[PDB]
Amino acid sequence: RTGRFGPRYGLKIRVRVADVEIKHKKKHKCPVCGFKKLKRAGTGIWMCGHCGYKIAGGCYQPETVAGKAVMKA
Amino acid sequence: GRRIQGQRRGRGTSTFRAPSHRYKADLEHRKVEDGDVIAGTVVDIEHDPARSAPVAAVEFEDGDRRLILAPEGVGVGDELQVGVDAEIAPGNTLPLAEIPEGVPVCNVESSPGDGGKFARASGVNAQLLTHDRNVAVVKLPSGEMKRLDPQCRATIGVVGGGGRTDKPFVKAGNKHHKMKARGTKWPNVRGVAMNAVDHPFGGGGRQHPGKPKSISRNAPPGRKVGDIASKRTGRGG
Amino acid sequence: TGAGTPSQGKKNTTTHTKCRRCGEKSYHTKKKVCSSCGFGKSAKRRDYEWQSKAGE
RNA sequence: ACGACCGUAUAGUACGAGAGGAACUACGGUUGGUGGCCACUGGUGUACCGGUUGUUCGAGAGAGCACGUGCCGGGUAGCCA
RNA sequence: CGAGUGGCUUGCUACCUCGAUGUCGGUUCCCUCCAUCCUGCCCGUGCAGAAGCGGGCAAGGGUGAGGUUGUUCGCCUAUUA
RNA sequence: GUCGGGUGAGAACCCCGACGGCCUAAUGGAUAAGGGUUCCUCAGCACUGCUGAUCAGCUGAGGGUUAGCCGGUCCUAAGUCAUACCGCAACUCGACUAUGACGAAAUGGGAAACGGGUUAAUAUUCCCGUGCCACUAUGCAGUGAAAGUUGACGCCCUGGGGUCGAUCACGCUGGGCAUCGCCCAGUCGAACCGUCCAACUCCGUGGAAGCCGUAAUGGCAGGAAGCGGACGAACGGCGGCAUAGGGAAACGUGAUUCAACCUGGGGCCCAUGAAAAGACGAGCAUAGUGUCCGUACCGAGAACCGACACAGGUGUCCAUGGCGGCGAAAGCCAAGGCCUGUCGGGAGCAACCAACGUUAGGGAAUUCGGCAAGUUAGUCCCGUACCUUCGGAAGAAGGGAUGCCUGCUCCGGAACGGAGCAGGUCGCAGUGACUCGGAAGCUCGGACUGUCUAGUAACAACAUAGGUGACCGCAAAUCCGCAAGGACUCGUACGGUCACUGAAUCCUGCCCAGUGCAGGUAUCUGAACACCUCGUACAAGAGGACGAAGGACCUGUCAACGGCGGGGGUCUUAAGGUAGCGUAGUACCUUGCCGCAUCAGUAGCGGCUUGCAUGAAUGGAUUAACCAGAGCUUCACUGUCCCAACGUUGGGCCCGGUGAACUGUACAUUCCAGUGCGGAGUCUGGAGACACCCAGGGGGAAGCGAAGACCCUAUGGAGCUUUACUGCAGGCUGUCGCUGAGGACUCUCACUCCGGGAGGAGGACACCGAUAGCCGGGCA
RNA sequence: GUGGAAGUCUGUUAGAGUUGGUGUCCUACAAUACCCUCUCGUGAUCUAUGUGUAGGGGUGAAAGGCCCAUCGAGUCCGGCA
Ligand SMILES: [Cl-]
Ligand SMILES: [Cl-]
Ligand SMILES: [Cl-]
Ligand SMILES: [K+]
Ligand SMILES: [Mg+2]
Ligand SMILES: [Mg+2]
Ligand SMILES: [Mg+2]
Ligand SMILES: [Mg+2]
Ligand SMILES: [Mg+2]
Ligand SMILES: [Mg+2]
Ligand SMILES: [Mg+2]
Ligand SMILES: [Mg+2]
Ligand SMILES: [Mg+2]
Ligand SMILES: [Mg+2]
Ligand SMILES: [Mg+2]
Ligand SMILES: [Mg+2]
Ligand SMILES: [Mg+2]
Ligand SMILES: [Mg+2]
Ligand SMILES: [Mg+2]
Ligand SMILES: [Mg+2]
Ligand SMILES: [Mg+2]
Ligand SMILES: [Mg+2]
Ligand SMILES: [Mg+2]
Ligand SMILES: [Mg+2]
Ligand SMILES: [Mg+2]
Ligand SMILES: [Mg+2]
Ligand SMILES: [Mg+2]
Ligand SMILES: [Mg+2]
Ligand SMILES: [Mg+2]
Ligand SMILES: [Mg+2]
Ligand SMILES: [Mg+2]
Ligand SMILES: [Mg+2]
Ligand SMILES: [Mg+2]
Ligand SMILES: [Mg+2]
Ligand SMILES: [Mg+2]
Ligand SMILES: [Mg+2]
Ligand SMILES: [Mg+2]
Ligand SMILES: [Mg+2]
Ligand SMILES: [Mg+2]
Ligand SMILES: [Mg+2]
Ligand SMILES: [Mg+2]
Ligand SMILES: [Mg+2]
Ligand SMILES: [Mg+2]
Ligand SMILES: [Mg+2]
Ligand SMILES: [Mg+2]
Ligand SMILES: [Mg+2]
Ligand SMILES: [Mg+2]
Ligand SMILES: [Mg+2]
Ligand SMILES: [Mg+2]
Ligand SMILES: [Mg+2]
Ligand SMILES: [Mg+2]
Ligand code: NA
Ligand code: NA
Ligand code: NA
Ligand code: NA
Ligand code: NA
Ligand code: NA
Ligand code: NA
Ligand code: NA
Ligand code: NA
Ligand code: NA
Ligand code: NA
Ligand code: NA
Ligand code: NA
Ligand code: NA
Ligand code: NA
Ligand code: NA
Ligand code: NA
Ligand code: NA
Ligand code: NA
Ligand code: NA
Ligand code: NA
Repeated sequence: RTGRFGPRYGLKIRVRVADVEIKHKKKHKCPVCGFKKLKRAGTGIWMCGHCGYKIAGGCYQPETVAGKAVMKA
Repeated sequence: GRRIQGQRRGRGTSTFRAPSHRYKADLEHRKVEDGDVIAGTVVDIEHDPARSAPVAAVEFEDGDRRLILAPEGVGVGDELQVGVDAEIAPGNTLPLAEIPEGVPVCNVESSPGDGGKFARASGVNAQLLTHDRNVAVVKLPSGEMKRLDPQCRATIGVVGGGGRTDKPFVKAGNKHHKMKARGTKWPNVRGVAMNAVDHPFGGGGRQHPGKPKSISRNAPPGRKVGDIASKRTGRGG
Repeated sequence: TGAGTPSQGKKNTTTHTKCRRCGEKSYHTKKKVCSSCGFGKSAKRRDYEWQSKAGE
């Protein structure tokens, strides 16, 4: 997490960094298969180390509140 | 005095230009004779240097290989379709008319065929509201209601990479690396921090603008700075 | 660093060279234009009236 | 080329109700200044002698370099205070 | 109230320099003035003595160390004849 | 550097030898740029060389650079040019669009060379030997041939393979030393041809429900381990090359750590890390061809730039030579280079100065200020406060240890790797030199790293993330261009432009009267064209009607410019200072008052505070961390001081050689006074004064240096500003022309945009040309 | 325990920078130098080469800084006696 920043940048700044990055680094459930092996490949790029599926997702999350509203509509 | 920074920009010199030669593709909708038959498969997901968002590489039936503005949810292997009869799933492109009202859409054309202009940045999306034989009313991310030719093609879904803005750059260094991938002079020196000769706000024994900051729309370039034709300022009220 | 002597050291670049057209060492090899006869910019030879007193 | 102060005896005296408290003179010392000197103390002393780290001359012996002594210990003369 | 002396302060003047007389404070080093702070010799005293107070002659010598302040000045300490 | 010696008319510095030194990322080796013959040889000294010269990068003459396989050449990069088109009064000018060309010599991509020998000077180029590449021709094979692969790629961490080097063991060859028995050198051998293959990927078998595996992550019934196999690496191993070559000789063998080279795994991105030629894909023999340009040398304290043989500046590669140690550090030493950071001789060598060592007692008394100097120091063990954004503060502070010698233990495969143990033992001192933090507290500022006045300012100034406001739906906002056109933009509001504030934390009050910007507007004001009236056989001109933007007027708006008082228990002018903070880096009075601290404190800190003249994104308060930022206190330390001394090195002084500059109206041995345009060596009066020379520190020549920056003057200049004067771009708006059909409206045909086209949108508007009104320090 | 993040720390590694000495120099070695001291040193880093922007114009993390010893408007020549 934020620990790399030492005592720099202030609370809000780094707290949102850990938060964003903890969610960012969580185990994510693959869309193709059902396994929790999705890892961020780059900015908005996600892949499943299991089946190798490469998906277009949020920047720091595979699914964005809005991406989900799409499915329904 | 000397031209202010806004005036140097116009000249389009190196410092101000965007690293075009480093860009990948001009994401635009394909051209289909008609029929809609046109389909293709997602071969790969690449990062777009010009938009700091993902972009999908697609191989079409007729051999055409082109990059595409990828909406959230598109992966490798997926099959995308483009045309009047395209299915109604995310990633597919078809005129606003064939699109069902109430569905999120991105990369909308202003006039049919222009290849898409509206809603293309990270995680944004338009909202098709009203249909008609004549007009297609779409709400752009700015919140505006845009009356459009129901013929204008658009892509289903929301643009990929949503949430980019949620994380702070944290440090100059990070802005630096981003700015270098854009057509912008950075960092920014405050006018009020300059000399009279260099900016209408420059000069004084202390820093403060000379006159009020709201300037008339008619102001000439060189003088047009600060709050442009502001309809109001501040937060109060 | 001083803009004088200490900045004279880096001057190991070649610019103005012998001009194929007029023979003066003014052919700017980066510009491919002669500062003396205009070779590389003008078919006509470089010449101005201020090169001499107005009445002469 | 000497200026000034403190102390002792004078004296707990003269004076004074008392409290308190002189001097002339003779002495001893301090301070500042002055001129000189180096037995004594002290400083220096890359003269000298020893200790010892690293390295090089194979080891030893004996040495060089480490800013114009590598460092440390002692220090004669002379010059000094 | 009246008469003066000095040329440290301030003010006034605009004589001298604008083809430049390097502006404060300090420091270092030298000479001087006396309207004398100490020291020598004196006078008066509301001079018992001791300690003072005032005044005279007198510039040989001395007149030091520090705390704040760039400070001069001055404020303050402790020594001091 | 010294002693000998050589050459020579002449030798401190030209050459040989010895002795003594200097350089170790350079003072060595290879080179880019740049220079341009400086390279080699002979002959010289009038020039050049900080003295001299027999020397030379000097003078003169000769000579020297050899390539199919090293570069160029070729390809394409940012980008550049030419032609066309278009603009412009016009061009040698100018943007776009086409086409073509140009654009990389160390250091981008790239068909192919190694070893030895040779010259005074070249050398992967010549010679000897061996090898390789491309193209073409002949022949055999092949009919495959274009899909694909490669060229071809970021930053951080990391495993394995592995050569050189270094080191260790042992053998051989040669050398050194001479109490020992050690110490040093060598022990060689390419391109290429052939062959082997770890890693990754994949296949079969197998059949794990908990096993497999890593330095770490990880892997699996979507099939784990194991077993067998396909593909598959080195500038590497192995064989040939090689009774080639090289060596006086021997002409080794194993090992560890392993640069190069090869091959993997992991992690990061609001950052995504060239392209094209070419190569492969796609055999073999023989033969022929492989032209053209570069090639010397320097590459720097004398061959480059800096006027100089300039203490400056100037890119790449050698980062693996030894001891040392964490180390590409110090220090010492090899190889290699050098004694040319090029004037010498002499005096115990004075004063004075530059660098520097040591100073007793005291210990910041010095000073604006501890400026300067000093103290501390490496490693391990213990131990560690306030505060804090919980990260940090922290190496806090403080305490202890530290060498050598003997014999061992533990970790590891092992190191010539690391951690410890017991005993013995020397010194004043064991990180023994070298290397190597002094520590603590309070206050101010800016949050942090970062930026800056090349050449007196590095800061508190700028930047920054973060906060905030503004403009814009893209035929946009903003900006460049005279135009043709263009940047932003291979972009699309999670955008980007234009501004303010400047991390975090707690917060950010009241005011729209003025000014600014914006919106609305009955009425008022508001130009020109067209229209009406008068006038004129026309015209000038006068007037009327209509009325755009704009203004009046009204409203909104202060994280917009800015404001937040006097008086009384409202008045100016809208409001009348809220939270905080406060004698402030803001406080005139001021050394404010009280306290702390000191012998004494215009300082510092805390409290008070009526604030000459604090205060909320002109941001307020506050704040951990950080700081060559400002002030203050303490411990430690000390030649800063009391108060100076002695010493070291280079100068200084004497001698040989070389050899300037500044400055000069004249006269000139002055001193005390006076006088004078009131600041005199020169006048006047006196005093003093024999001439010359050496050294000194600089009193005076209002010393030398600069036609005073201060100040004023000039109907001087320039930059800058604005509600100064006059105008000029630009924006908005009305009108005319392009412009067409049937105070509001439809259409399509020009014209514009979108679409490849069909066609779609828009449409007589817009654009453009002309003109009128308003705004108009953007500019003159 | 492993892992090895960081506009992270020490650091004369290379390299970059330039705080104090107001030292040395100041007719210099130098029209911006020398020495000691000091800062940064995995990044908004440093650097070579190529290449773009030109004078009321550039460029400027802004100092009126910089644009060949030239900058509150470069340099050259002309207007110009
Ligand atoms: Cl951004
Ligand atoms: Cl070459
Ligand atoms: Cl691995
Ligand atoms: K004057
Ligand atoms: Mg595009
Ligand atoms: Mg933002
Ligand atoms: Mg980050
Ligand atoms: Mg850029
Ligand atoms: Mg800024
Ligand atoms: Mg400024
Ligand atoms: Mg202005
Ligand atoms: Mg401000
Ligand atoms: Mg300059
Ligand atoms: Mg020595
Ligand atoms: Mg003078
Ligand atoms: Mg008297
Ligand atoms: Mg006297
Ligand atoms: Mg020669
Ligand atoms: Mg000769
Ligand atoms: Mg080319
Ligand atoms: Mg190359
Ligand atoms: Mg040679
Ligand atoms: Mg050569
Ligand atoms: Mg020389
Ligand atoms: Mg002492
Ligand atoms: Mg003091
Ligand atoms: Mg004092
Ligand atoms: Mg110091
Ligand atoms: Mg073991
Ligand atoms: Mg030490
Ligand atoms: Mg203060
Ligand atoms: Mg700062
Ligand atoms: Mg400066
Ligand atoms: Mg600084
Ligand atoms: Mg400075
Ligand atoms: Mg901001
Ligand atoms: Mg912002
Ligand atoms: Mg700031
Ligand atoms: Mg106070
Ligand atoms: Mg406010
Ligand atoms: Mg402000
Ligand atoms: Mg006379
Ligand atoms: Mg003058
Ligand atoms: Mg002036
Ligand atoms: Mg003027
Ligand atoms: Mg078009
Ligand atoms: Mg003006
Ligand atoms: Mg760092
Ligand atoms: Mg550092
Ligand atoms: Mg460049
Ligand atoms: Mg200024
Ligand atoms: Na201003
Ligand atoms: Na008088
Ligand atoms: Na004068
Ligand atoms: Na003075
Ligand atoms: Na006296
Ligand atoms: Na005082
Ligand atoms: Na010589
Ligand atoms: Na091989
Ligand atoms: Na070593
Ligand atoms: Na840094
Ligand atoms: Na107002
Ligand atoms: Na207003
Ligand atoms: Na205020
Ligand atoms: Na800094
Ligand atoms: Na000393
Ligand atoms: Na003098
Ligand atoms: Na000016
Ligand atoms: Na852990
Ligand atoms: Na320095
Ligand atoms: Na100009
Ligand atoms: Na002229």
